[PDB]
Amino acid sequence: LHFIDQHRAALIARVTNVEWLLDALYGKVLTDEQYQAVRAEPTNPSKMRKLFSFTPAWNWTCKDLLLQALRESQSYLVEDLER
Amino acid sequence: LHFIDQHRAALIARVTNVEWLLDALYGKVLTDEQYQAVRAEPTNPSKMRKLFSFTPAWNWTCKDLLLQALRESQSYLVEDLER
Amino acid sequence: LHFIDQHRAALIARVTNVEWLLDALYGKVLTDEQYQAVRAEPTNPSKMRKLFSFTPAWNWTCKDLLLQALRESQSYLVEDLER
Amino acid sequence: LHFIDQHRAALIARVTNVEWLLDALYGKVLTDEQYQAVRAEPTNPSKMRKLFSFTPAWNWTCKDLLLQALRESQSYLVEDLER
Amino acid sequence: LHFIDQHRAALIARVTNVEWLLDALYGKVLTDEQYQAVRAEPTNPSKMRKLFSFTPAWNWTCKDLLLQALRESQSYLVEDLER
Amino acid sequence: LHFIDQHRAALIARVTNVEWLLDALYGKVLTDEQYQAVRAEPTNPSKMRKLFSFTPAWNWTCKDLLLQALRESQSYLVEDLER
Amino acid sequence: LHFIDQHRAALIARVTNVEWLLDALYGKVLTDEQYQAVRAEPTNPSKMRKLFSFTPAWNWTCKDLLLQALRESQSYLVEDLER
Amino acid sequence: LHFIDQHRAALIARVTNVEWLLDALYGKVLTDEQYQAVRAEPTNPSKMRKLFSFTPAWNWTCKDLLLQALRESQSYLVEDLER
Amino acid sequence: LHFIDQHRAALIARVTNVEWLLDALYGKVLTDEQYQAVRAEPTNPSKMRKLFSFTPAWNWTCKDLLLQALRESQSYLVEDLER
Amino acid sequence: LHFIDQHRAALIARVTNVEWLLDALYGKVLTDEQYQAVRAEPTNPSKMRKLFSFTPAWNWTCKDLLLQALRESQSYLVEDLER
Amino acid sequence: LHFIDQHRAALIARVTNVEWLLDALYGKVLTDEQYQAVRAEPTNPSKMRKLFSFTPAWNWTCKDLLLQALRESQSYLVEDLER
Amino acid sequence: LHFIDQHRAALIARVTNVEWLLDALYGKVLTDEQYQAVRAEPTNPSKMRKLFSFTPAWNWTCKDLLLQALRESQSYLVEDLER
Amino acid sequence: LHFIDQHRAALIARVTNVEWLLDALYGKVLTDEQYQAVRAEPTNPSKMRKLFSFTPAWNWTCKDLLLQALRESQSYLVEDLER
Amino acid sequence: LHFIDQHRAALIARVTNVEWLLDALYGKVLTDEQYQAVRAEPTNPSKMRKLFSFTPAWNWTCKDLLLQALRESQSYLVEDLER
Amino acid sequence: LHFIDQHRAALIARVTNVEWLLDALYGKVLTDEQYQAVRAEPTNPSKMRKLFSFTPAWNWTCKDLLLQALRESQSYLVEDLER
Amino acid sequence: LHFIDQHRAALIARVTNVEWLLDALYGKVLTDEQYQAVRAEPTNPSKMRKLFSFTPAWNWTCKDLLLQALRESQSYLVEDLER
Repeated sequence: LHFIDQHRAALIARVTNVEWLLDALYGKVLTDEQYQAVRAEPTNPSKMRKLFSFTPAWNWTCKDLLLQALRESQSYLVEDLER
Repeated sequence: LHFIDQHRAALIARVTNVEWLLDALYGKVLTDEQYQAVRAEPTNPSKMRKLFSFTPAWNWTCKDLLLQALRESQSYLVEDLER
Repeated sequence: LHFIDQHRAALIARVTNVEWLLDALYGKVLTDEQYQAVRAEPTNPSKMRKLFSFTPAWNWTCKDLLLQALRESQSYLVEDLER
Repeated sequence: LHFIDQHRAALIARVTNVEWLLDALYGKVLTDEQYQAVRAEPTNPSKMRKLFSFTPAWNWTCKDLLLQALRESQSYLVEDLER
Repeated sequence: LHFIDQHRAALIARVTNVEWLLDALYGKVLTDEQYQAVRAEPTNPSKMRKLFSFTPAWNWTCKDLLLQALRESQSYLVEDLER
Repeated sequence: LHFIDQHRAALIARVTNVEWLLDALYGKVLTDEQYQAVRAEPTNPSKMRKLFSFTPAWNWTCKDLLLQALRESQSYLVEDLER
Repeated sequence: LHFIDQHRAALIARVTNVEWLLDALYGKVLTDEQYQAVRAEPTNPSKMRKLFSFTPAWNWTCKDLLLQALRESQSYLVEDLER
Repeated sequence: LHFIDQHRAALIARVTNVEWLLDALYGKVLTDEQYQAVRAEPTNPSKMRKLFSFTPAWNWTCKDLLLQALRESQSYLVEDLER
Repeated sequence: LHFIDQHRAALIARVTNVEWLLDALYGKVLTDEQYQAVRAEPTNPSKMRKLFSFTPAWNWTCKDLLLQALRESQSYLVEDLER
Repeated sequence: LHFIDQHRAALIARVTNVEWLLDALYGKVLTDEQYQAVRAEPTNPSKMRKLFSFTPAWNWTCKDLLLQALRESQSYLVEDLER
Repeated sequence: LHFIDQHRAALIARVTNVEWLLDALYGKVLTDEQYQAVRAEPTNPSKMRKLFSFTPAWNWTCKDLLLQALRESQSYLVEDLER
Repeated sequence: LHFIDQHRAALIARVTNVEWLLDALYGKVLTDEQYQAVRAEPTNPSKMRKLFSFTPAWNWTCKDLLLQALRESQSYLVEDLER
Repeated sequence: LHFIDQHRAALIARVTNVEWLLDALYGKVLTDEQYQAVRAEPTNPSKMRKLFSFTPAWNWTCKDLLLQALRESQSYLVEDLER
Repeated sequence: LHFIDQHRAALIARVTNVEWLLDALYGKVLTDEQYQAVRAEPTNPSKMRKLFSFTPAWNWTCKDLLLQALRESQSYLVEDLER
Repeated sequence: LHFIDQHRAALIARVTNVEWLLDALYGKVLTDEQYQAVRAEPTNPSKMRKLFSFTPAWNWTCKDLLLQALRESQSYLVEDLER
Repeated sequence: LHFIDQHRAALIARVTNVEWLLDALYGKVLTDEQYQAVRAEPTNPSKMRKLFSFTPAWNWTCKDLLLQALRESQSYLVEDLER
C-alpha cells in the first residue's frame, strides 16, 4: 500500500516484530538471499532499513501483502499510524 | 530479448537480486574478469549499470538467457514490466 | 538551512546516526539510487561525505528538512554546534 | 527547453543525480558511445560538462525530455532555478 | 566529561556492566536504533566500542551524564581511574 | 545529399557524434590517412571542418551515405535542420 | 582475418571485453607502449578505436590471432556478426 | 634499406606506431628540431609524411636502422610488405 | 574437478556447510588471509561466492580436493547434482 | 620503530589483536575518521593493511608507540619476530 | 607445537572442553578481549575456530603451551591424533 | 606557508588524512568542483597531487590555513618535517 | 577590466579553476566553438592561454565580467594580485 | 623470471591472492605510491594489470623475487603453469 | 649525468614511477607549467617523452639530480642499465 | 643583453620553456600579432627561431628583459651558457 511508503520513518523506528514479518513475506517476496540479508545489523530498526531496501522492486499487489502482515502481527501500530 | 533493452532504466533501478543473476550468467556470458567487475560500486543499481555495460557485445540468443534468469529470480518484476 | 553548509566539517566527523537520517530523507530528497550510494564506505564520516555529495542539488526548503531530521535524531549535536 | 541552455552553469555545479539522468536519456538521445563517454572524469560536475557537450546536436523536442528527467529525479532543483 | 575521552582504552576493556549503562542512557542519548546496535558483538569490550562509536556526536552536557551512570553502576572503576 | 552542402555551417557547430560518424564512413569513403587526419584539433566542430575538407572530392552517391550515418546517429539533428 | 576489417564499425561499438583482448595480444603484437596507449579514453569503444589504430601495421597471420582472441572471449559476438 | 623507399606509400598509410619509431630514431638520425616537427598534424599518416620528409638526407647505413625499428615495433607490417 | 566449475550456481545457493569446508581446504589451498576473507558477508551463499573467488587460481589436483571435502561433508548434495 | 617497517608483511598476517591496538593508538595517532576506516574489511589482516595505510604519515616518536602497544598486547609476536 | 597446526580440522570438530582450555591459556596468551570473543557462537566447534583465529599471532613457545593444556584436559584426543 | 611549498614531495607521499583535510579547506578555498576533483585517483598520494594542483592559485593567507589543518589533523607530520 | 590585461602572466600560471570560469563566460562571451577550443592542451596554464587568445576581441564591458567570475571563483587570487 | 613475462595473460586472470603478493613485494620493489595504486579497480585481475604496469621497470633479480612470492602464496598456480 | 642521455630509449619504455620522479624534480628543474605538461598523454612512456622534451635545456648539475631521483625511486632500473 | 645575440644557436636548440617566455615578454615587447606568430611550427626550436625573428627590432633595454625572463624560467641554462 502507499501506507508502507508514507510511513517509512515510522515503520523503521517502531516495528518490533520483524522476525515474524520476514516469515510472512518469505517465498512471496523475500528470497533466501534477501531473507538472510535482513537478519543482521542487530539494531531492530536496521532490520527494517534492510527490509525497505528491497521495497523499490515491489509493486502494489505485494506491498499491501506486507500491510496484511503488519495487521496480523501488530494491529495497533497500523491503527496508531492511520489515526 | 528486446525486453532487456527496452526496460533498461527499470532494470537498473529495480533489480535487487543481482548477485544471483551473475551466477546464472557466469560461464555462459560473463567471464571471470567481467564477473568481478560487476561486484563493486556497492549501490545495487550500479551493479546493473556495470552489467548493461557488457550488454552491447551480446546477441539475441543470450540476452533472452538473462530474461530466463530474471524470470527464475524475480517472476514479479518481469510481469510488472510487461503489464 | 545554512546551518548545514556552515557546519559541514562538523556534521561529517560528529554525526553518528546516519542510518536513521537516511530514512527521514528518503523519498523527500534521496532516491533509491542515492540511498544505496550512501550505505557504503563503512567509516561513518564517509557516509556523511556521500550525503553532502548530493547536497549542492538541494534548495533551501529541503536542507532545513535535514535540519529537522538532525533535531529529531540528535537534539544535542545541533545545540552544541549552535552554542 | 531553453531552461537547459539558460541554466547551464547551474546544472553543471548542482546536478548530483547524473547516473540516473543518463538512463532516462539512453536510447532516446544518448548512444552507447555517448553514454560511456559521460561516465568518466569522476568529478560529478564534469559528467554534466560531458553531457552538455552533446547538447548542441539536440533539438527542442528532446532537450525538454531532459527537463522531464530532471523533474522526475530532482523536483527541487528545477523549482529552485525557476524561482 | 573529558574523563570519558581520556580513559577510552580503559572503559572499553574494564566496563562489565554495559547492559545497565545502556538503560540509563536510553532516551536521553541512545535512540532505539542505537540501543540495538550496541547489544551485539557479544564480547563485552565490543559493546563499549559500539557505545563510543556514537560518542563523537555527543556534547559536554551528556557525556558527563554517562559519567553519572558509571558512578551509579560501578563507583570503584571511576575511582580507580581517577586515582 | 545537398542537405550536406546546404547545412554546412550547422553540421560543423552542432554535430556531437563525430567519432561514430567516422566509423560508418571508414572504408567506404575515408581512407586511414583521412580517418586519422580528422581525429585531431580536439574542438569537436573542427573535426567536422576536417571532415568537410574531404567533401569536395565526393559525389552524390556517397554524400547521402553520410546522410544515412547522421540519421542512424542523431535522428533529431537531421529532422531539426529539415524542419 | 578480413573479418576484423569488414566489421570495424561493429567491433568498436560492441566489444566490451577489451581489457582481456589486450592481454592475449600483448607480446605477440602489442608492445608495452602500444598496450598503455589503449588503456585510456575510458569510453570502451575508444579503446577499440585505439586498438584499430595499430591495425594497419598488421599482416594476415596476426589479425586472425585477434580473431582467435575474440572467439575465446566472446564466442557470441563473432557468431552474431557472421550470421 | 630500399625497402623504405620502395614501400613509401604503404609505410605512410599503414604505420600506426610512429611515436615509438621516433624514439628509436632519436639521436641517431632525428634531431630535436626534427623530432618535434613530426609530432604534429595529428593524422597518423601525416607523421610518416613528415618522417619521410627528412629521408632524402639519409644514407644507406641509417635507412636500414629504421628498418630495424620497424621490425622491433611491428614485425608483421614488414613481413606483409615483403610477402 | 570440472564438477566444481559446472555446478557453480548450485554450489553457491545450496552448500550449507561452508565452515567445515574451509577447515578441510585450509593449509592445502586457503591461506589464513584467504580463510578470513571467506568468513564474512554472513549470507551463507556469499561465503561460497568468496570461495569461488579464489578458484581461478586453482589447478585440477586441488579443485577435486574440494570435491572430496564436499563428499565427506554432504554426500547427498554431490549425488543430487550428478543425478 | 623500524621494527614496524621491517616486519610489515609479518604484522599484517600475524597480528590478531587489532581491536585493542586501535584503542591504544586512538587519540595519540588515529583520529576518529582513521579509527573507523580500520574497522572494516573484516579479514583481520586487512585491518592491519588499513593501519599501515596511515603509517607513512608517522614519525619515529609514534611508530615506536605502536611497538609499545604490540608489546603490551602480544609480547610473544614481537619476541618471535626479533628472534 | 606443529601438532596444533597439522590437526587444525580435527581440533575444531573434536575438542569438547574449550571452556577449560581458555582458562589455562588466559593471561599467558589470551587477553580478556580475546577471552570474551571466544565465548560466543555457541556451537562448540566455532569456539575453536575463534581460538585458532588468534593462533597466527603465536610463536612456538606458546602453541605447545596449548598442547600441554590439551594433554591435561583430554589425554585421549591428543593420543588418538598422534596414533 | 612556504612550509607547504618547500615540503611538496613529502606532503604528497606522507599525508594519509586527506579526506579530513578537504573538509577543513572546503568553502574557504576548495569549491565543490575542486572538492570532487580531489576525491578520485584512489592512490592516497594522488589526492595530494590533485590538491597541490590548485595550490598555485593560492596566496599566503590561505596556504597557512592548510598548515593549520595539517596541525589539527596530524601534529606529528608537521613536526617531523620541521625537525 | 585592465586587471585582466595587466596580470596576464599571473592569470595564466596561477588560475586553477578554469573549468568553472568557462561556464560563467559561456553564452555571454564564449561560443561553443570557443568553449571547446579551450578544453584541450591539458596543462592548466594552456587553458588560460587559449582563453586569452579570444580576449583581444573583447571590450571593456565583458572583460570585467570575467573579473566577476574570478572573484566568485577564487576571491584570494584577485586580492593577492591587487595587494 | 621470464616465467612472469611468458605467463602474463595467465597471471592476470588466475592470481587470486594479490593482497598478500603486494606485501611481499613492498619495500623491495613497490613503493608506497605504487602500493596504493594497485589497491584499486576492485576486479582482482585489474590489480594484476596494475602490478604488471610497473613490471617493465624491473630487472631479472627482482622479477624472480615475485616468482618466490607466488611460490610461497600459491604453489599450485606456478606448478600448473609450468606443467 | 650522461647516463640520462645514453639510456634515453630505455628510460622512456621502462620507467614506471614517473609521478614520483616529477615531485623530486619539481621546483629544482620543473616549473608548474612544465609539471602539468608531463601529467598528460596517459601512456606512461609518453610522460617520459614529455620529460625528456625539457631535458635539452638542462645542464650537468641537474641531469644527475634526476639520476639521484631514479636511484631513490627504482634502484634496480639504474643498476640493470649500468650492468 | 649581448648574451642573447652571442648564444643565438644555443637558445634555439636548448630553450624548452618558450610558452612561459612569451607571457613575460607579452605587452612589453611582443604584440598580439607577434605573440600568435610564435605559437606555431610546433617544433620547440622553431618557436625560438620565430622569437629571434623579431629580435633585430629590439634595443638593449629590452633584450636584457628577456635575459631576466630566462633567469626566472631556467636559471640553469643561462648559467651553463655563461660557464
